[PDB]
Amino acid sequence: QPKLLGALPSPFVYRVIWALKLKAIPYEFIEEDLTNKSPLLLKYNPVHKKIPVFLHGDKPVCESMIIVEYIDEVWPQNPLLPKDPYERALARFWVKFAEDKGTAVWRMFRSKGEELEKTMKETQEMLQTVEEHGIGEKKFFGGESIGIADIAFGSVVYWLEVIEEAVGEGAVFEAHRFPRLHAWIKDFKQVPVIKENLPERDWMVTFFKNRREA
Amino acid sequence: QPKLLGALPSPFVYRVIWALKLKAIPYEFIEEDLTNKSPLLLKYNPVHKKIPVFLHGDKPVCESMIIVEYIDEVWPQNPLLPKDPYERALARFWVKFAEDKGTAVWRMFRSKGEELEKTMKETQEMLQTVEEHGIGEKKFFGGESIGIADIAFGSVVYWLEVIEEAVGEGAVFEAHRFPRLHAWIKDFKQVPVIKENLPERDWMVTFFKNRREA
Ligand SMILES: N[C@@H](CCC(=O)N[C@@H](CS)C(=O)NCC(=O)O)C(=O)O
Ligand SMILES: N[C@@H](CCC(=O)N[C@@H](CS)C(=O)NCC(=O)O)C(=O)O
Repeated sequence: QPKLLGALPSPFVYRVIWALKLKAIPYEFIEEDLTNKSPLLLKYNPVHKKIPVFLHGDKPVCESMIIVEYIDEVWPQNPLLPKDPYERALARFWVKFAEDKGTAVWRMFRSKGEELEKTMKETQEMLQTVEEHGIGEKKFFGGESIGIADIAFGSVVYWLEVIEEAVGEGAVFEAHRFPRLHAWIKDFKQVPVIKENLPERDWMVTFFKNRREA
Repeated sequence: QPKLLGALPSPFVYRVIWALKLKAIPYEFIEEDLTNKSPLLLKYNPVHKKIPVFLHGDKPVCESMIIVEYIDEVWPQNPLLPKDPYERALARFWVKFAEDKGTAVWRMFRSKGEELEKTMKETQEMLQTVEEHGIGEKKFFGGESIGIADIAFGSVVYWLEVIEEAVGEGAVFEAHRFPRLHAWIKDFKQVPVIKENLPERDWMVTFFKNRREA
């Protein structure tokens, strides 16, 4: 049975959890303490020593969207990728976008003064971009159903909502400024399997709140 | 006939050129001046407004390794990806690695003091990592033949060799310190189609040299 090494609040782990849950693939979750990384983690992710690590058979697969693509080839049911190659490239483009531009959300969490200033601005340009170019008339990035880009961005934007509250004056992701994006994240959290596997906002705010004060 | 928008010295364009050449796919190269970006570029890459842009039919495909994956699905001859899904994830892992860690090479080019200091150190840890974990006993990342990770890293490391000379005291990518990597880049440049489509080092050194002084 496949193994997922990770830890609860990680956006990168929930990407993998969602893909596993969406495909109703059975797995064992291996709780990892990063201040005390198990020998398993150090053996199977020697390059980055990060989680998630996905252990299928004895082979390890490491970066989270890499794992989602792996999971998707090996377990084709409930496709996270379109069949057309242009649509597939489009889906990958927005995953890549989420990974690169989404780093602003995570710098935000640790930023303070003018540094916090800039990442909030950068976070805002990311959203403006997606809001105008990213999500078409279709309900999800993936069409009528959740795709890899929904996974990738869904973790960026939901964690952003929470990181915002944890920082305080976060006038960043405002629903009336970015209505199409808020409609999309609202629908994404509304999907039964995402709904069932979605960390409760309040708990996370406090968690990242008490984490930021330190 | 497919269109490739780009400009000569760009590592990201040569990724696409190599994939096109390796598959003997015919295309038109559209020279782009980035200080004066054509309306075509602004229309088909509104999100980043960067090159390369690959125009197949009327559809644009934008980030360079995204384009290589597109080219590879649409033109399956001379496969750049393995058939096994684990090997495929492995190949993607090292592409992703090249893209993330390779940014050190490109910060180097613009760095000066302690800033240059750090990126040279970071560049060195990237190489140490690949040198020990990246390339197995097999000749290429892709096995007996060039794969996507060879493409991705091949552009990082060759441009690094050149950027090194352009900066001066670059004691970074030393052949005796990283012999397995030097064997690999040596073999990569030795491949007939890469050899034929490889910017001449001397010209590029000067180009990046005169570019750095400014
Ligand atoms: N898989 C993620 C990276 C995941 C990641 O960065 N995880 C952190 C915590 S969420 C970690 O495991 N270790 C952080 C460290 O030790 O530097 C990706 O797509 O790049
Ligand atoms: N496709 C590349 C990015 C290519 C890129 O950054 N190109 C630069 C020059 S090599 C550009 O077109 N524009 C730079 C700018 O205008 O900011 C990728 O894989 O991210």
